[PDB]
Amino acid sequence: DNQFYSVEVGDSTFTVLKRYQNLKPIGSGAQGIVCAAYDAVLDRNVAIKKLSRPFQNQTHAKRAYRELVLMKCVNHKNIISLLNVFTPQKTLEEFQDVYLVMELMDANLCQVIQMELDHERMSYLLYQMLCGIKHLHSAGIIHRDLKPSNIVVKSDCTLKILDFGLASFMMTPYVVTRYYRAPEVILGMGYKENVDIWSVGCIMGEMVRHKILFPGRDYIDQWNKVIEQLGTPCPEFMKKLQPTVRNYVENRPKYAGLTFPKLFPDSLFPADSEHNKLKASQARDLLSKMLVIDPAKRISVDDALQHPYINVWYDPAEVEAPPPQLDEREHTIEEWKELIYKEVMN
Ligand SMILES: COc1ccccc1Nc1cc2cnn(-c3csc(C(=O)NC4COC4)c3)c2cc1F
Repeated sequence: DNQFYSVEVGDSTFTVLKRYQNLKPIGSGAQGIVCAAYDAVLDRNVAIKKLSRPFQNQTHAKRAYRELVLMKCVNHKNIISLLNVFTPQKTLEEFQDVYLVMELMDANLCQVIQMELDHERMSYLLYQMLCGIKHLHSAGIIHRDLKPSNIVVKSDCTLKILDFGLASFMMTPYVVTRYYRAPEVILGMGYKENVDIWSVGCIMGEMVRHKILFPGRDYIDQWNKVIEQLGTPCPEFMKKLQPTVRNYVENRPKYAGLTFPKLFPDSLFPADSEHNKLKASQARDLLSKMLVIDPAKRISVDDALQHPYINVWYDPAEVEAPPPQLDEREHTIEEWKELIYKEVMN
C-alpha cells in the first residue's frame, strides 16, 4: 500500500514512487546522484536525480531553489524540462530529499568530446548549445558556468543543457570544474550575454584537441594557460579590470599568443575532401571569434548562430522561443527548507 519503495544504488538510498522501476546508476555530479529507470506510467525511460537534504547549507539551498523554479518557468528543446517532482516524506518536519525526473538521455558531453566527430555532428551540437543559451538569455538567465558534465546528448545528436549556471564555501571533497569559465569570471569583471560564448569556445576547442584547453589547479594556473595561448590582452581590456586584479595581470609576462592554425592544426580536422577542407577553416574561424579574452570583441550568440559553420541548421522556429520574479536572498536552513518544500508541493 506504500506508494514508495527503496533501492540501494551504490551508496545512496533511492526511495522513489512505484511508477519508476529498474533503477540503474548513470551519472553523478555534485548536487546529487542520478539514476536511469523505467516509468511504468508514461511507458518510457526516465532519469531520476536525488537531492539529499538540499537545505543543509546556503550553497546547496540556493542552487536547489534556483533550478527548481526555473525548470517549471523555462521550456525549450535544448533546455531540459521537468517530468515530475516528489519527496517520499509526507510533512515539512519530516522533509528530507527531493527527486527530479527528466527524460533519459544516452551520454554526457564528456563522453562525446572523447570521440572523433565529423563536421555535421560537431556543427549540430554547437548549434543546439547556442539555441538553448539564447533561450536562457531570452528569459533573462545568464549561465556563466557551462561545462560538458552538465550537458547531455542522445544517439540522434539531440542536445540538452542540464543546469542554469551561477547565482560559497563547499563542505565536500569533490572539487568544482572551472576550466570553462570566461576570463571576466576568472578575474571578476562583470559580464554580458556573451560570457557563455567563451565556455562554448573551450568546449569546441576540446572536441578538436581532445584535451582541456585551459587546465590548472586554481585560477593562477588557468589564466596562465589562457595568455600563453591566446596572448596578453590589449590595454583597453586592461583598464576594465579592478585596480587590484589589474596590477597582478599586468605584472604577468607578456605573450604574443599562438595563431589559431597553430593552436588547432589541420591534422586535428577532417581534411580529406574539399568540402571537409572548407569546414575546417570555418570551424577554426568560429574558434577565433569565440575564444577571445575581451568581451567587447567577442562574438555574440546571435552572430554565432548566423556563422557559416552553424547556420546550416538555421530554422526560425528552432532558434527562438517565447520569453516567460527574482528570488535572490539569504535565508536560514529552516527558512530554506520551507521555501524548497513548497516548490516541490507546487
Ligand atoms: C533530472 O536530472 C537533472 C536535472 C537537473 C540537473 C541535472 C540533472 N542530471 C542528469 C540528467 C540526465 C539525463 N540523462 N543523463 C545521462 C547521462 S549518461 C546516460 C546514459 O548512459 N543512458 C543510457 C542508458 O540507457 C541509455 C544518461 C543524465 C545525467 C544527469 F546527471
